[PDB]
Amino acid sequence: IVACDDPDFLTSYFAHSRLHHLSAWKANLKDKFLNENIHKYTKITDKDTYIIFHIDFDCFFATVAYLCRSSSFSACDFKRDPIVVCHGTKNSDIASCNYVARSYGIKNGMWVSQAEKMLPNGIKLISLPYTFEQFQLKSEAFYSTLKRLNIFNLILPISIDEAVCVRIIPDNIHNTNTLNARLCEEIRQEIFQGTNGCTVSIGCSDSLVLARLALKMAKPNGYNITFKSNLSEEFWSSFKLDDLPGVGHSTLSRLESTFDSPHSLNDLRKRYTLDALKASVGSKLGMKIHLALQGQDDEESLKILYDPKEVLQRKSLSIDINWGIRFKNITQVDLFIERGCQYLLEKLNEINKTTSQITLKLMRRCKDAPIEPPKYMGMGRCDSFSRSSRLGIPTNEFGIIATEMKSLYRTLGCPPMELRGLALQFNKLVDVGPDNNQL
DNA sequence: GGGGTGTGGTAGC
DNA sequence: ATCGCTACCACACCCC
Ligand SMILES: [Mg+2]
Ligand SMILES: [N+]
Repeated sequence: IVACDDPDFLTSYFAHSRLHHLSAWKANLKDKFLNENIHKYTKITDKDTYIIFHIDFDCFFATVAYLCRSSSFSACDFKRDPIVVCHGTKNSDIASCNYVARSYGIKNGMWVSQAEKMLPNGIKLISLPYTFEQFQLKSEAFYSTLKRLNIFNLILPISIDEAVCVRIIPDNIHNTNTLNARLCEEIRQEIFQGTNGCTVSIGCSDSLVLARLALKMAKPNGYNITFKSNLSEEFWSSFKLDDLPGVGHSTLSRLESTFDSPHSLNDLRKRYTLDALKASVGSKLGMKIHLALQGQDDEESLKILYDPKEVLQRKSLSIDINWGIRFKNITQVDLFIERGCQYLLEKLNEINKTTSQITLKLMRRCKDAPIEPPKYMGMGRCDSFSRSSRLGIPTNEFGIIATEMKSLYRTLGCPPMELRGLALQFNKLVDVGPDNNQL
């Protein structure tokens, strides 16, 4: 065990945090896309009629953790047993579960304790450990396979296990469902072979949003082709409201109240007016949902096809540590902030940039919340606080940045013992050019 | 028209 | 035990 005041805490937490892995993996995939395309210009123009293939592993962590399980899980059966991937036993997140487990109602993000309560007596939950390096290896096979197929004009990384693949269709070619289904089965089989046993599902359509919905329809271990001209009540009746891209629990609640608790996209589709939509959830999100309910992408979503080099360019840099934060005095808080800045400046130097504005955010124990929350080392119920500084001259100097960060902390007046989480951000990044002569 | 701030929601497993 | 990250958009509200 390494406590938050140990010099090794950042390294050990990040080594264990699957959420840190997700964001870090997505950041390298973006960087890699940019480097592989420094001189290629493989982007989508208005001249292009395109097909979107949205590809995603099925229960990625659970699958890979199963396939690479240790000897003590040899007789474990991925098709018959309910499997979760998780660190602990009680208030530990279920990062991923297999479709057996989901058939009992278990869902990603549940705590293990919760999921156990849903099995019938005699059914035992299998808990596999994370296999992070293997998660990465299987992801590499994924993207390598996607490129080797030579069937896509643009391959966009969404995550470690997810990509949006664009195929341009010449006007002198008449695309058919049968060609599409066959591409889908090629991709599925090749990736199965290439990952030594992982399965992906695929949504295939003439919009991002439709391909996203098709993909959830395809799961598990299948594919679905639904083009705009195929839309139907049966399609929209298949989806819950937060199946819409951009609709999370909070948008959901607003939508449910405004619209009499729709229970499907078909329900919502028949009940809404764009203007009451905008009123309920906001103008831009409201227009995005309205567009989506026609199978259509909005302008914001289209940018990634039109100028992917720009969309995928990293614009800010930060760390968030809201677990294991237990400091007894301000000297230990200041040292942790210094370690944090050191870590960020390393990342910032890899990408050869400076920062001109930084932010510190913190979580503070709510006055009525227990000192030790239900989740071991959790942040629990907190109030958040944030404050930022413009630096003026962009910099990568530890002295300037760490000093300002610590000052930003003092500004927020959170007693060390009340502190439960910290975020350190470089919000505005500045390129470093060969000319550094300034007076 | 331009700018700024802090806060909040979402996405991946 | 247990590892509740991180980038980005949007918004509400403030200024000249
Ligand atoms: Mg959603
Ligand atoms: N999963």
